[PDB]
Amino acid sequence: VSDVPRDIEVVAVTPTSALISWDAPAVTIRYIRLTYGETGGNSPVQEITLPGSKSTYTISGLKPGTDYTVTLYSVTGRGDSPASSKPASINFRTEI
Amino acid sequence: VSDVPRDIEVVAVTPTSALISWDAPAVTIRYIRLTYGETGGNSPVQEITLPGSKSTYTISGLKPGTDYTVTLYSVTGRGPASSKPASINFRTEI
Repeated sequence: VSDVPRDIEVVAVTPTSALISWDAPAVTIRYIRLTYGETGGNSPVQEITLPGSKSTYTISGLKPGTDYTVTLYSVTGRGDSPASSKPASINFRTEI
Repeated sequence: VSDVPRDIEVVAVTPTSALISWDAPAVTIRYIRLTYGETGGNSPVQEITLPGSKSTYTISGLKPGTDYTVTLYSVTGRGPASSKPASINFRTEI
């Protein structure tokens, strides 16, 4: 059960960015769906689809001293409505 | 579920410490059990029990440029019941 990206980690952080990392699950994935936004912020979450082979991503264009939630989904299916894993997320704050 | 600590966060990190934060669950709890250790490792894993009302904790005495895992779970009741754990991984600065 559950083959979401594994060990999501906040590797490093700056006032405007964050290096996030993870290990791909056991099942083959077509791509990683990554979303992020201010924690508890009633504003549109930024989403980014990455090559399933990626194990890192640097989020940029963020506000300093801000709390953000990053969420990853493994997309294993094909089509415009592909099969997806349950969500996996972590929170962090950018430097001031 | 409703007993699990909310939005566990790595607020700030240094070469040997990390400020961890989270929101208290909506339900009444007695303690917060926080365990941390090097991610994937044979190094000892230390556990601390915190008052259920504490919402932050600073882990110190860590090694620079190292991957650590922190798991949190709440304890409710007398003598008790535990929530499923929640965790996050971070790396200390180099």
